[PDB]
Amino acid sequence: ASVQLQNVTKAWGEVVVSKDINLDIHEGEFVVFVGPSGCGKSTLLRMIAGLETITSGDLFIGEKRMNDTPPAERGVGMVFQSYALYPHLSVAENMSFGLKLAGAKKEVINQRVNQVAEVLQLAHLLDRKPKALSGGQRQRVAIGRTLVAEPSVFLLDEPLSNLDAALRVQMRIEISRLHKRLGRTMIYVTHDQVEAMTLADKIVVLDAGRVAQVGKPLELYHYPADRFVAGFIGSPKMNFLPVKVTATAIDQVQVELPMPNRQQVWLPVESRDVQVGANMSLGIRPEHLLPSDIADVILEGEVQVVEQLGNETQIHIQIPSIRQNLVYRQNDVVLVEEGATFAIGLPPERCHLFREDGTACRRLHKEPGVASAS
Amino acid sequence: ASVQLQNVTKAWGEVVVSKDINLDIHEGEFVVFVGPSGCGKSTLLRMIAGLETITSGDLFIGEKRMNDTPPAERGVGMVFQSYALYPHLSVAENMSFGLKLAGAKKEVINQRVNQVAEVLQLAHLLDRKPKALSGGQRQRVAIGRTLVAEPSVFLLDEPLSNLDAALRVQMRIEISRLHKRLGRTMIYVTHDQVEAMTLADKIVVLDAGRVAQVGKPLELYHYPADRFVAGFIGSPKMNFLPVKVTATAIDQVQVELPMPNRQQVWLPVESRDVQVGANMSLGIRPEHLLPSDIADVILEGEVQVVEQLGNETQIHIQIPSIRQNLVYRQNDVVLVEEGATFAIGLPPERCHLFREDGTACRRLHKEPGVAS
Ligand SMILES: Nc1ncnc2c1ncn2[C@@H]1O[C@H](COP(=O)(O)OP(=O)(O)O)[C@@H](O)[C@H]1O
Ligand SMILES: Nc1ncnc2c1ncn2[C@@H]1O[C@H](COP(=O)(O)OP(=O)(O)O)[C@@H](O)[C@H]1O
Ligand SMILES: [Mg+2]
Ligand SMILES: [Mg+2]
Repeated sequence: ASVQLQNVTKAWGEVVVSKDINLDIHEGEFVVFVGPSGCGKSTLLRMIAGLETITSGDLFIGEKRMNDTPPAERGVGMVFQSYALYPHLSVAENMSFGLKLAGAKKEVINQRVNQVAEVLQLAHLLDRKPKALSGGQRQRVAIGRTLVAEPSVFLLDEPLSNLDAALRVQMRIEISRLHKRLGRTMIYVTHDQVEAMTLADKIVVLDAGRVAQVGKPLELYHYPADRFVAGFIGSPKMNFLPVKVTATAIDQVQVELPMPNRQQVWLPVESRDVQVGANMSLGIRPEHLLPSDIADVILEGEVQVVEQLGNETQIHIQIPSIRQNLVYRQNDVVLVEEGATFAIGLPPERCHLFREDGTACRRLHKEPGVASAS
Repeated sequence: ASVQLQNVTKAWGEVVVSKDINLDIHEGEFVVFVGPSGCGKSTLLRMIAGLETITSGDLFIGEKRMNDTPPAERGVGMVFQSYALYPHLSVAENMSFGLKLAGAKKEVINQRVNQVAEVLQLAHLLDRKPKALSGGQRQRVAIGRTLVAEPSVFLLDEPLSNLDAALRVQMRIEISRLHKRLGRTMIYVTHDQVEAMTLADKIVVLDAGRVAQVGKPLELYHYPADRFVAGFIGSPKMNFLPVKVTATAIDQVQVELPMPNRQQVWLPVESRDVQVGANMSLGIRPEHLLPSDIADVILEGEVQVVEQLGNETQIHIQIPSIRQNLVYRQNDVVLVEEGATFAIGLPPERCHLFREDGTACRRLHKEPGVAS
């Protein structure tokens, strides 16, 4: 139902957990806050819910400033970690609970419970106390509540945390579908980049309380704004090679690889604030390294680890030119033994470049799936 | 240090949490017990550790029957999501909860601790306290303490459960390396098939207390013994199409697709206990469906969902021929909009076939990475 944060800031004493954050969440939008451990995801949700105060800035749900408004009068529903049910209430009861304080026709009440039930996989245990173990089921009960009561805005704090990988996976699809049906605004929080990529219309990456970047999944993936975002989004982390810039041009930067071979390569990157001799970080995703049959900039090394996963093979390589190890991903099964000498290709159009301050030199290579000029 | 379970069974009253389980774990082997929620993973570890009794069958650690043996005299060390150290802190000081309290000399406690230091990536922090945050390394010292214990076998129950996805990922690599250095026996337990695939030399899949199957990751992946294993191993679940067998032969079975087109396809599968007219389940992994440029058995439908993940694209399709939706995985970015009509190819050599009882008709197509 439209949520806006304007220069919102949170301070506990003299520390700042949330620094001047500006976010514009539109109606029906599914937004995900992503970031490491204590980057401040929960604090944000809490400030939006009113379970925490906004030391500065304005919060705006719908069209009204909610800063000073009781949590129950904001039009938000929330679910988190390992939510606790009302022990005396049954699953069905612990599910129609919130939709009840909101006053609702039993027809609706039941309609929703049963719907949400046969989705979160619970219809068979509506009649039963929260001592339905499994915790993974109680958590599902916790979520259903918020789902059955359809708050104008959903605030879910790591809802899938207590589930098995298999369940966690099905739940995502379920939450996605759920979002397609009812088109309400939802702010979701995880520490798992995959959930983000999978659920969001818009992702907001948090780093130590600051907003590192905001944008569509593919935007964050093809064009991370800085090293932090670049190493946070991407199942197996992006590779980073320390390089030295040896030349610049318009819409093009040349750097030399740490290889005692010091091969120089031109990268179709921004070239803005970048001077010759500067030390930078070259970034290349494991999926984007090439088989090697494709010459032009080759890296050869010793296999340290080989992960056969059936659908793909992840190979860890030790490139003589400074340890690092380089992680490579090739599709399907690849037969290589540890200790073997493996080579791969470095594709310029696919590289990222970060200045010492960690900021990125905007990539000029057009990537599919992202609105681009031309 | 070699662990063997022979017809081990556990019963709580009249229920059976562990049913006649037979496992042969070799020296230095890294074994993972995988299964859903309460499939019985913890009970198994506990029986091996001696924190639970074996209602029947024999347990054998090394060469001796441990059934009736106190937990502390079995040569096992057990770790479970609960890393704790000492308030007096200090890496070197820690890692010796046992060594110091029992003399063991002052030259020995140093060699063990120093042998799990740089020999674990922790020598440059041996004299460092957990006051230097280090979260993932503080996991390595907790482990290190268990290690310096020199246990014959190593137990671990969902150790990565309390970590962020990012940490969870690095920890796996760490635990793998750790296993490469010291080559002790380790029995690991998860509910996450990915951790299994990534860590194990041998995986044992548990279903409601029974052992659904034992084998190398690729064995379980290319050749699941039954529908359960087939739908448990594989990031996005394997597709299942209800089919009707229309003909058999030696090392070959023909079935007809539920398509009102009822296209018939021969599958290089076992063909053992399988009669014409029988209803079966055709299994095909999302990664194994083909682009379509490759004709021969094509399925066309309406896109329901499209997941752009940067490294790959997962497309959910509605095939007219009976709902089901079919999940497809193509590498890199694929530009398709929901509602679009997309087609894919069905590769026979890659299909699985399950009898009504859920058992699999052994695939005959040779797959890479699996002996035989
Ligand atoms: N009431 C509080 N008082 C002091 N510090 C707090 C409080 N609540 C959270 N913090 C701190 O702010 C950070 C962010 O916590 P949140 O719990 O916001 O993090 P995340 O959801 O990203 O893990 C943590 O480092 C935490 O110690
Ligand atoms: N002390 C106990 N008393 C009765 N049943 C138990 C006990 N411990 C475990 N169980 C049963 O065994 C099953 C498996 O639990 P474990 O705790 O073995 O499972 P997992 O680690 O796979 O979640 C549960 O479904 C539960 O019913
Ligand atoms: Mg939190
Ligand atoms: Mg357990």
